[PDB]
Amino acid sequence: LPEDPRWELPRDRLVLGKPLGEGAFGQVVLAEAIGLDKDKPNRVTKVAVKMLKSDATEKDLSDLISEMEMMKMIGKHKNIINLLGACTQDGPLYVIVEYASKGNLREYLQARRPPEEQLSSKDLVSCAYQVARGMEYLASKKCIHRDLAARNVLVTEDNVMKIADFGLARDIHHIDYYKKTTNGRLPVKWMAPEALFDRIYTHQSDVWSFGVLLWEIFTLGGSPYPGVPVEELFKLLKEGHRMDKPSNCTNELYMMMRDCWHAVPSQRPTFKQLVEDLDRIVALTSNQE
Ligand SMILES: CCN1CCN(c2ccc(C(=O)Nc3[nH]nc4cc(-c5cccc(OC)c5)ccc34)cc2)CC1
Repeated sequence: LPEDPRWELPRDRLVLGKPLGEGAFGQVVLAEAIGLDKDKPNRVTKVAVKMLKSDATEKDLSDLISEMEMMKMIGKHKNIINLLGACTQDGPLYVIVEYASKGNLREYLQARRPPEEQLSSKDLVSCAYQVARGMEYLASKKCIHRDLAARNVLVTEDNVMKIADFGLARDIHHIDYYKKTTNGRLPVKWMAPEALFDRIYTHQSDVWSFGVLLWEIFTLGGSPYPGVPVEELFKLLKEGHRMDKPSNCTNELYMMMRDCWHAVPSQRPTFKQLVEDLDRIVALTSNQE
């Protein structure tokens, strides 16, 4: 691998630890990095580190490299998982990124269902706002996520939402529609119809996904279309079926979901608009329940 002084960290500055993400994101571990920022060489920073597996092919390597290079191009934002460094010389590839100590957004929501303090209505809307901001940023940098979902949003120690796994151009025609997530759910249930049927991925189809994620948030981690298999989902979408309004969700926010699921992609809102709408809604939403 060619060295890149912008990002290189000597690998003896890294203390490796336990796995993260239950394999969903490949081999990612928690680590401690000494002197990440060279201004404070004596501080340690908890970071996430992604690396190849033992039984890994040549393209597994090129993919990890592409992922890293992509993250370099995209630049930094508060509501995405940022690149922090790399170990590329004299050993196996390490990609060093921000650590989100509270796991993914689906888990985090579920753990705060009534029987871990319950979330206020304002908290929930604020969660939506942060995810829209990260996506607004990524879209502005010409990045299409293709798998936006609460499982790919990570939460920091300070309850900041970060979009994860935006760096890989995953093998588009090559996707297993029947393959389930780590949780046992079907990723097709987040996909816009034109992405699912015509394999056309855009910022507009990411917005569809965001509507489903919105529905995840206000159901506190609910599973979309529970019990519905792939073939039946296809039929549902061909018919123009839409998920019902969650309880404890305003008509305004349900209308937002429905707009994100506009049958005509050009008519869906942009992440720019969603951020603006969500920003106003936050300021009017009570945190007293
Ligand atoms: C109450 C019980 N809780 C306790 C906390 N716990 C968890 C669970 C999971 C995490 C976690 O995965 N954190 C992560 N932070 N940053 C992360 C980056 C990637 C990542 C992804 C793609 C590409 C990449 O590099 C190129 C990296 C992955 C995972 C990451 C933390 C706490 C759950 C249960």
